[PDB]
Amino acid sequence: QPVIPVRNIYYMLTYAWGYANLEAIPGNNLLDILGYVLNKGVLQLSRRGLELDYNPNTEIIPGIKGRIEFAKTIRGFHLNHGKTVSTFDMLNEDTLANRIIKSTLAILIKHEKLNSTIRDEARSLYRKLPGISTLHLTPQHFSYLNGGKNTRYYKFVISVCKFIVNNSIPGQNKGHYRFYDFERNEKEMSLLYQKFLYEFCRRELTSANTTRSYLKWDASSISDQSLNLLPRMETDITIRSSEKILIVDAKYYKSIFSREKFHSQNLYQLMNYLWSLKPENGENIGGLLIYPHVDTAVKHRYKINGFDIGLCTVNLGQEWPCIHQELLDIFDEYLK
Amino acid sequence: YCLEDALNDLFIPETTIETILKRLTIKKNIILQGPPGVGKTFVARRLAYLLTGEKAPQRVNMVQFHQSYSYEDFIQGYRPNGVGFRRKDGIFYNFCQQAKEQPEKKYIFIIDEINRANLSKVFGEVMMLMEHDKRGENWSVPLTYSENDEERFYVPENVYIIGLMNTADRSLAVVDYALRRRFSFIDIEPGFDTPQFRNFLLNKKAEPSFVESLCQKMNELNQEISKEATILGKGFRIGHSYFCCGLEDGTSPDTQWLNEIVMTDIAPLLEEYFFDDPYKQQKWTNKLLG
Amino acid sequence: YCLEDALNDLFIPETTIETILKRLTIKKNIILQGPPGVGKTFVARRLAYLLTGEKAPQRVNMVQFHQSYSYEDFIQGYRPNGVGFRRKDGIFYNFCQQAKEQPEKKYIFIIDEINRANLSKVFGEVMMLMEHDKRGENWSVPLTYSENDEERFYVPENVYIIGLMNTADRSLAVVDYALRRRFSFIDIEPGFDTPQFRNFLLNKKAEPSFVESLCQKMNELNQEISKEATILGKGFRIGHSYFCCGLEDGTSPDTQWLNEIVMTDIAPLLEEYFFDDPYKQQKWTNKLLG
Amino acid sequence: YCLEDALNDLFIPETTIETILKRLTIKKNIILQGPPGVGKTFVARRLAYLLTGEKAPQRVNMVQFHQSYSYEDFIQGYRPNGVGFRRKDGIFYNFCQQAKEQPEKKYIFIIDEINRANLSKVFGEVMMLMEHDKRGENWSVPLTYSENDEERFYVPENVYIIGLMNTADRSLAVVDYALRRRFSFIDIEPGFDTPQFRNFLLNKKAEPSFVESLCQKMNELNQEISKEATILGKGFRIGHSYFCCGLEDGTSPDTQWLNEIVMTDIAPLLEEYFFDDPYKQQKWTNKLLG
Amino acid sequence: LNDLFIPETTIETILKRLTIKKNIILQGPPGVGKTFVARRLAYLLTGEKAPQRVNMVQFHQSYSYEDFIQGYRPNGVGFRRKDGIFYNFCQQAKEQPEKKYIFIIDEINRANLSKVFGEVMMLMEHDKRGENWSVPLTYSENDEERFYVPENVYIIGLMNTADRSLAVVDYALRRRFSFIDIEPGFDTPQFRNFLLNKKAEPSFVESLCQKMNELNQEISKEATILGKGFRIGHSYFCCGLEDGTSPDTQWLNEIVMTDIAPLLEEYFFDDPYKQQKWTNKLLG
Amino acid sequence: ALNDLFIPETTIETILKRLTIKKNIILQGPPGVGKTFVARRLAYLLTGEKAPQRVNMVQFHQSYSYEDFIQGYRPNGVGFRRKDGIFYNFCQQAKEQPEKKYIFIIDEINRANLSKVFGEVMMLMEHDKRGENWSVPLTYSENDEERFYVPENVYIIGLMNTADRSLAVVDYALRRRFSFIDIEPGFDTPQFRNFLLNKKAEPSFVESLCQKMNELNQEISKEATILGKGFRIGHSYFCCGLEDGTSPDTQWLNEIVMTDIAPLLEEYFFDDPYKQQKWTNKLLG
Ligand SMILES: Nc1nc2c(ncn2[C@@H]2O[C@H](COP(=O)(O)OP(=O)(O)NP(=O)(O)O)[C@@H](O)[C@H]2O)c(=O)[nH]1
Ligand SMILES: Nc1nc2c(ncn2[C@@H]2O[C@H](COP(=O)(O)OP(=O)(O)NP(=O)(O)O)[C@@H](O)[C@H]2O)c(=O)[nH]1
Ligand SMILES: Nc1nc2c(ncn2[C@@H]2O[C@H](COP(=O)(O)OP(=O)(O)NP(=O)(O)O)[C@@H](O)[C@H]2O)c(=O)[nH]1
Ligand SMILES: Nc1nc2c(ncn2[C@@H]2O[C@H](COP(=O)(O)OP(=O)(O)O)[C@@H](O)[C@H]2O)c(=O)[nH]1
Ligand SMILES: Nc1nc2c(ncn2[C@@H]2O[C@H](COP(=O)(O)OP(=O)(O)O)[C@@H](O)[C@H]2O)c(=O)[nH]1
Ligand SMILES: [Mg+2]
Ligand SMILES: [Mg+2]
Ligand SMILES: [Mg+2]
Repeated sequence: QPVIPVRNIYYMLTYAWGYANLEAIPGNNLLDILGYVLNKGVLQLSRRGLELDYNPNTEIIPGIKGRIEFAKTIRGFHLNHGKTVSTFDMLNEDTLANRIIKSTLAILIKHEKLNSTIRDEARSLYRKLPGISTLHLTPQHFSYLNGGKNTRYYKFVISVCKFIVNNSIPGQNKGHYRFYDFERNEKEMSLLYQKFLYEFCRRELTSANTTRSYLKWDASSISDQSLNLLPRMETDITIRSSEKILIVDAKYYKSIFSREKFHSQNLYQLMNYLWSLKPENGENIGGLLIYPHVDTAVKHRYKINGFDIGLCTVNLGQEWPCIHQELLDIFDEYLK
Repeated sequence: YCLEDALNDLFIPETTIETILKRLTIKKNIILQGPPGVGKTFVARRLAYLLTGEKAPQRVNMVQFHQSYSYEDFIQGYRPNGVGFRRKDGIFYNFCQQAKEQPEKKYIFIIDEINRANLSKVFGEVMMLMEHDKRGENWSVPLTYSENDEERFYVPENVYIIGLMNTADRSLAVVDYALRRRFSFIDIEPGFDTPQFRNFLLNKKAEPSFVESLCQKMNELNQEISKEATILGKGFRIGHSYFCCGLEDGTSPDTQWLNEIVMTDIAPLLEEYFFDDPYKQQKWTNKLLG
Repeated sequence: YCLEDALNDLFIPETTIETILKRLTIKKNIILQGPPGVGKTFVARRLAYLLTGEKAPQRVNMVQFHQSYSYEDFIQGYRPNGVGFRRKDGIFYNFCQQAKEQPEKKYIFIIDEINRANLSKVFGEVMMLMEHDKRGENWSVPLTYSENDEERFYVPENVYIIGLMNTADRSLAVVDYALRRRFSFIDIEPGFDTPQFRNFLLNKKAEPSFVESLCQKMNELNQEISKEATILGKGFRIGHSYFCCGLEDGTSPDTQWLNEIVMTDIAPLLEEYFFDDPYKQQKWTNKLLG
Repeated sequence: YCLEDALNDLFIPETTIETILKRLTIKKNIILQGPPGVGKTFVARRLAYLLTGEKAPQRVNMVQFHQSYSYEDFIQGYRPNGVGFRRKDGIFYNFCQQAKEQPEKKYIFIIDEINRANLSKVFGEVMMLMEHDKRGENWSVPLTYSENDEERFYVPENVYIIGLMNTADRSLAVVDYALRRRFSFIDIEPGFDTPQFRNFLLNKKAEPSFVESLCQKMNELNQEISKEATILGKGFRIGHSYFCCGLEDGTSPDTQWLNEIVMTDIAPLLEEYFFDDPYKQQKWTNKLLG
Repeated sequence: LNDLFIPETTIETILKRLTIKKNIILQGPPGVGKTFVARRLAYLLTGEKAPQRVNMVQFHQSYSYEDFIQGYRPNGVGFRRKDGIFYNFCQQAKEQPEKKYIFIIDEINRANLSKVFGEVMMLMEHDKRGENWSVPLTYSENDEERFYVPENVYIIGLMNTADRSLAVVDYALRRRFSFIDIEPGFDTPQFRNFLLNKKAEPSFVESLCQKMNELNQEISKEATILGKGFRIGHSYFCCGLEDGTSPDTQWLNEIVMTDIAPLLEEYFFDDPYKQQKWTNKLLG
Repeated sequence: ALNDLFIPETTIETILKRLTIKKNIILQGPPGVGKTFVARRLAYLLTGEKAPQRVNMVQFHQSYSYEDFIQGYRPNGVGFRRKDGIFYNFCQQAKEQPEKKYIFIIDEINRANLSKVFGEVMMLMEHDKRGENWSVPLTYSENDEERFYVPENVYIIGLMNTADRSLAVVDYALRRRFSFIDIEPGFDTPQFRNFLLNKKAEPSFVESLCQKMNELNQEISKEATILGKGFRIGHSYFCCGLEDGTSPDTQWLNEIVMTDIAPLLEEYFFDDPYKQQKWTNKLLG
C-alpha cells in the first residue's frame, strides 16, 4: 500500500485553490501539516487585523442609538418605561467567516490523532476569541460565502477549512474526531490532479493561453437535435498556443504506480475529443496523457492516427521544485 | 364559478389542484411551497372562488407578509390619535367577524411570502386558535389587549388559510417550527413538461418541436439544479412564468424572443447561482442558445 | 423629446437602449447592473424623457437607497407631530396618487444603489404588486398601517421602475431570488469600444492614434480582470467615467493628463484590486504610461 | 491666507501639494492616505485656507468619524428635543446651507478617520450627489425624512470634502469601489529625505552628519517594510511625527535623545510588526543606535 | 516614593514622559500595583493629595461612547442629551486651568478603544489641545458649539498584558499613547525591605525572590504563547499581612493554593504535571 | 449547622478566611450540592446572628440588566419615575449598620453578562476600591449631589455551576474580581453518613451506597474533554425524602435512581443507552 509522501500533497492543494516552510514540522501525516498551516495561518490574519463587518442591531435600549424605528417603538409602548427601538451598527468580528475559524478549531482540537504542540497552541487561540460564537458547521455555510467579499487571504484558510471538515470522521469516541484516509481513494485524488493542473497551467504557462473547452459532437440525429443521450464531453484542460494546440487528460491510478499491464482506459476519451474538435486556426493538434508515478518519470511519443500524442509520467516523491521544473520541461516538448 | 374558466388555462396537473382541495376542506391551513414563477399567487385567487363556488371579493382577503408586519396590525393593536391611543381591530380579526355572520359560506385568507416574518410575532396567541381541530366557540380565548377577559375571539371553523412560501433562499433550510405543525406543505412543480403549458404556446403560433426542445433544456437544466443540495436544492429551480409573460401582443415565440429572456433574466441569474465556476455559466448559456 | 436629443453624446450602443424599452414596456421593472462610471445615473434621467416623450420632471422621481430606508419611509410610516405621532403616506404612495391621477402619461420612480438595502423589508406588500400582471384595481391590497375602513393600494399600469445595482460589492448583491424575478436585468458594458465614445475626445482636439492607443490598453486590463473570478470578477472592470470629465476648459487629452489619471485614481485602485504582488501593479500601471 | 505660510513648516514637497490642489479643484472630493504621523490632520486645516485663500474657520468644518456615527446625526433624522421629537438637520446638511448663501467662496468639510465608520450608511443619498458633475439643483434629491418629493436636497458646487484614512489597518479600508471613484486618492509618504524636514532639525541646532545619518536609517528601514507587501505594505511604514514633536523645550537632537524616543515608542511598535523574529527586532533597533 | 516597589528610574522616566507627551499606557500583568502606581503618581503631579481632580474608571466591552462623552438618555419627563463623564471632566479641569487634572483608565484592552473615544482619538494628542483644534461632536445640534481638550489634562491608562485579543490592533492610538511596561519588582530591595520591615526572615525573603523569579522566567520562556506580560505580580503578598501576621511558609503556601493555583491553571491549561511541578516547587 | 453541613469542615472554615479578606467569592460546582443552602448557613455563620434580613438573594438571567439590578425608570400611571433596584436598596440598607456584615446572593451568575448589568459599579465591588473615596455618579443620576459607593461591610457571593459542557471558558471579567472555589459532592464525608446513620440506615447499606456513588463519580470524571471533574453528581437528592418522616431503604433509593440520576446520567452522556443502562442497572444492584 504505497502512497505519495504527504508533505508534497499540500502543494497540490495550493494550485487547486489558487492561493511557507514545511521542513520545520516533524509530523509526516497530513493533519499535522494542515493543522500547522491553519494554526500559523490564523496568526498572520490577526497581526494585520481580522475582518470586521458592520452588523445592524435592532434592540430595546435605555436611550437613542442611531435611527429609532417609530413603528416598533409605539407598538411596544417602550417610551413609557424609558426604552426605544433603534437600529444601529455594532462593529464585530462575529461574521460567518470568522465563526467558521473558531468552530473549525474545535474540530481540529477534537481530532483524536494529532501532534501535542498543535492541539495546545490552538486551545489558547480558541480562548483568545471570546466574543465570537461557536457554530455547528455544514457545507451550506461555506456555500453562502462564495461571494468572497473578504480578502484573498481569508479565502485561503477557509478553503483549507472546507477540506478539513469534509475530511473529518468520528473515531474511537463519540466526541473526538478522526482524519479521513484521503490518499487511498483515487477519485478525490483524481479530481485534485485535474484541478491541480488546470489552475497551475494558468500560473506558469503565461506564454500559452489555457482554457477548459466544451465540445459538441459532429453527429446529426433525425430523432433529436438535443443528443441528450450522447455523452457530455468536456475537456479536462486545453492549453492553446499560436503554433500548436494541446488537449490533456490526466488521472490518478493505483495500478500505474506499480511498475505489467498498463491502465490507459482514459485514452479512449482523448482521441474522440480530437476528432470532434476542429481547429479554425488549423495550426496543429496534439495530445497528452500524464499520470502520477512514484519512483521515476518516463516520456513517450506516438503517431497514432495522424495525431502526435505523448504518454508521460512524473516522479512524485522526488522534490517539489524539480517537479515544478519537470512539468515545464514536459509541456515545452509537446507544446511545440 | 365554473371550473372550465378556472382550471383550463392553468398549467398544473389536475392531480395537484384536487389534492389541494382535499386537505383544504379537511385541515383548512395549507401551504404551497415552491420556487417563484409557478403561479403560487396565481392559483390561490382562483381557488378561493372555486371553494365558495362564486366570484365574491368580500369573502376572500389577500395579504403579503414582511418583516414589519406585526400582531398589532394583523389582529388587534393601538394606533395613536393626535395624542391619545385608540385600540383598533386588525384585518384578520375584522376578516373573521364577517365570516361569523354567514357561517355556511367559506372564507379565505391569503398570505404571500410568509417566511419573511416570524409567525409567532404576528399571529402569536392566535396560533392556538388557528389550528384546525381547536376551532369554534369552545376554544375561545380573551385577547392580550382586551379591556376585560369577557371579550373573546375564536377562529370560526369556516375560515381556511392559504400561505405562499418560496424555497428560493438558503436561510429556509431552518424552517420555522410553527409552520410545520400547523400547515400542510405542498410542493409545486416548475411545470415545463406539462400538456397545458405546451398547448398555450402552440395556441400562440409556436412550433411544437422547438417547444419540446425548449422543455428538454429546462427539464435538463432544472435537474442540474436539483442534484446539488449545498448551494442550490430542488426548490431553487426555474419557474415557468418567464415564458408565459410578454406574448399578449401575439408575438410568436422564437430564438430572438428566447434570447431576450436569456440575456435579461436567466443568464445573470445563473451568474449568481454558479459564481465559483464562470465556465459553468458558459456551459449552459451556449447550450440554451443553440 | 426623442431619441435623437438624448443619444447625441451618450456612449451606449443604440441596441441596448431600444432593447431596454423592449423589456421595460412589457415587464415594467428593470435593473441596470454595471460597475461605477458607466452612466447608470446619467442615462436614467434621460430615459424618463423618452417614454413620456417630453422633458418633464414632475412625472419623474429619483431616490437612493442607503441601507437605512424603511417601509415607514417608502410607503407608510408614523412621524412625530408636536406631541404625538401621526400616519404619513410615504413618497411612493404619494407618487402613485399623482400617477394614477392620469393613467395616460407614464410615471417613473428611480432608485440608485438599489442593491444595498434589504429590499424585502422596504417594499413589503409591493413585492407582489410591482409586477406587470398584478396591477390595477383587480389586485388592490390593504397595507400594514392602513385604516380599518377598507382602503387598498394598487400599482397603476403607467408606473415603470428602474434600478441601479452596482456590480462592485458582491455581498451587497440580490440573493433574494424571489425578488430577482420581478426585475429584468440589463447588463451595461464599460462603453470603450464604441466610436461614439471616440468622437467625444476627437471633437475635443484629440489625436485618433492617442485615442486608439488608450482604448487598446483598457480592454487588455479588463481582459486581465475578466480572466480572474476569485476576487475580481468580470463586473469589476473599469468604467469610462474617469476619462469623461476634466476636459471642459479646453485642455486637450495627452499623456500628461493620462498620467495624472493613472497615478492619482487608478493606481490606488489597482493595488487594492490585486493586493497580492506589487509586480502585477507596476507592469499594468507602466503600460498605460508607455 | 497665502501659500508660503503653509510651506514653511511643512515637510511634504510642494509638487505633491500642487497635485493636491489641482485634483481638488477638479474632482471636488479627495482622500489623503498614509501611515499615521505624516501630518494628514496637520495639512488639512492648512490646505483649506490655501484653497479659499483666506483664514476663515466659519467656512471650514472639521469632524472625526467613528463606528457610532450615522446618517441620522450626519444628514437628517428624528431626535428628541424634549417631550416632543423633532427632525434635526445634521451638521453636513447645515454646512451646505451656509455655503449656499455664499456660492463664490469655497466651503470645506473635513473628515478625519473616515475609513472607520460605515460610509455607505452615513453618506447614503450624498454618495451620488457629491460628484463634481452632479452638484446643483438639476440633480435635486428627496431625503428619507423629507415631508414630500418636493422637498429636495442638492449639494452646492462650491463644496470640497477632504477625508483622512490611515493605511495601517487592512480591516478598515474603503473597499466600496463605487465610493472609491468619487474620491481621488493621494498617497502621502513620511518625507524623511526632504530639505524642509532636515532644515527644521538643523534650525533646531542639530548636527548635519547625525541628521543625514538618521535619514538613511529611516529611509532604509521603511524600504524593508514596504518590500514585504504580503505582511506589510508601504502604507504601514513609520511616519516622521515621533521625531517632530517633543523638542519644543530647546533640547538639541543628540543621539542620546534619539536613543530615548526609540526605546519608549518605536521599540514595542516594531515588536508587533515583527512578532515572530526577535532577531529582526533586535537587528533594526541596533541599527538605529549604531 | 517610600512604599513603592518599582525602581526610582521608572517613576522618574514616567513623569518626564508624561509631562511632555501628556498620554501614557502602563501595561503589565495583574498584581504589580498599577492602581497604586497611578493613584500615587497622580498625587505627585498635582503636588497635593487631592482626589477630586482625579477620576478613575474601569472599561469593559459594553462601555460605549454614549456613556463616556455624550449621549441621549431619558430624564423622568423624556429624552435629553446627557453629558458623559469625560465631557463633564474636561469641563471641570477647564474650570481651573492652572492645576493638573487626571483621568485614569482601567481595563483598557477589553473595549474597542477607537469606538469609545471616537472624536477625541485625535484631540487627545498634546499638540492638538486647544480651541483651534475644537470640533463639534456627533450629537451636537449645531456646528458652532465644539469640544476641545485643554492642555492641562493628562491621561493614564492601565492595561493587562495577560489577555491578548486577536481582534483589533490599532497602531494609530499607539502614536497617541507612550507605552510603559512595569515589571513585578521582586528583585527590588524596596519590596524586600518592606518584608524585612515586617519582621520577615532574611533567608525566607531571599528564598522567596528566587522562587518567583524562576517561575517568572519560565513564563517569559516561550515568547510565542506567553511572555513577560503574563508573569506574576507581587501585590498578593502586600495584602493580608498588615494585621500583624508576619510572613511564614504556611502563609505563603496558603497563597499558593489560594491565588497562584488558578493562575497556573489559567496559564498552563491542560498541563497538570507542569502545574503540579511548579506548584510543588514553591512549597519545597 | 456545622455538623448539619455535609461538606468537609476544612472547606467551611477555609472560606471565611478567604471571604473576610477578599470580600468577593464564587463557588462553582455540580448541581445538588446545597449551594443555596450552603451560602445561607455560611452567611448566617459570618454574621453569627442567623438573620435572613441581612442577606438578600437574586437569580440572574440573560435579560437581567442594570435597570433591574441597580436603577432605572419605571412607568407611573402617567409618565415614569426612577425606581431603586435591589443592589442600590440593599447597600443603602447596610450603610446604616457599618459593623454588620451584609451578604448578597447572585444565582446563576455565569449566564448573565456581569458587565451589562453592573456597568460603572463593576470596579467598585472589587475590595481594593471601596468606600466614599471611590464614589461615582450613576448613569441616570443627573445631579452630582449624591454618588453610589458600596461600603466595606458588603460581601458578595456568586453561585455558579460546572454542570454544563456547553459552557465555554469563564468570562475574563469574573476571573479578576472573584476567588474560585470548587465544592466536592461529599459522599465520602462522615457528616453525610451520620446524616444517614442517624436515620437508622444500615452501615453496610450506608457504606455500600457511598462506595456505589464514588465509583460512578470517578468514572464520569475519567473523560478528559466532554465530562470533567465538575460533572460528578452531588448529594442533595439524598436529603430529599428522608426527614419528612420516611425512613431510608433500597426501594426508596430505587425511586431516586429513576427520579433524577437516570435522566441526569442521560444528560451527561446523551449518546449511549447501554453505558447508561450499565450504570443505571448497576446502581440498583
Ligand atoms: N396563464 C397562466 N399563467 C400562469 C400560470 N401559472 C403561473 N402563471 C403566471 O405566472 C405569473 C406569476 O405567477 P405568480 O403566482 O405570481 O408566481 P409567484 O409564486 O407568486 N411568484 P413569487 O414566488 O415570486 O411570489 C403570472 O402571469 C401568472 O398568471 C398558469 O398556469 N397559466
Ligand atoms: N458625456 C457623457 N458622460 C458620460 C457618459 N457616460 C457616463 N458619463 C459620465 O460619467 C459620470 C458618472 O456617470 P454615472 O451615471 O453616475 O455612473 P453611475 O453608474 O451612475 N455611478 P455609480 O455606479 O457610482 O452610482 C458622469 O460624468 C456621467 O455623465 C456618456 O455617455 N456621455
Ligand atoms: N511642526 C510640524 N509638525 C508636523 C508636520 N507634519 C506633521 N506634523 C505633526 O505630526 C503630528 C500628527 O499630525 P497628523 O496629521 O495627525 O498625522 P496623521 O497621519 O493624520 N496621524 P493619523 O493618521 O493617525 O491621524 C502633529 O504633531 C503634527 O503637527 C510638519 O510638517 N511640521
Ligand atoms: N506597599 C506597596 N503596596 C503595593 C505595591 N504594589 C501594589 N500594592 C498594593 O497591592 C494592592 C492591590 O493592587 P492592584 O492595583 O489591585 O493590583 P494591579 O491593579 O493588578 O496592579 C493595593 O493595596 C496596592 O496598593 C507596592 O509596590 N508597594
Ligand atoms: N439539612 C441539610 N440540608 C441540606 C444540606 N445540604 C443540602 N441540603 C438540602 O438540599 C436542598 C438544596 O440543594 P441545592 O443544590 O441548593 O438545589 P439546587 O440549587 O437546585 O441545585 C435543600 O433541601 C437543602 O436543605 C445539609 O447539609 N443539611
Ligand atoms: Mg408571489
Ligand atoms: Mg451612479
Ligand atoms: Mg493624524
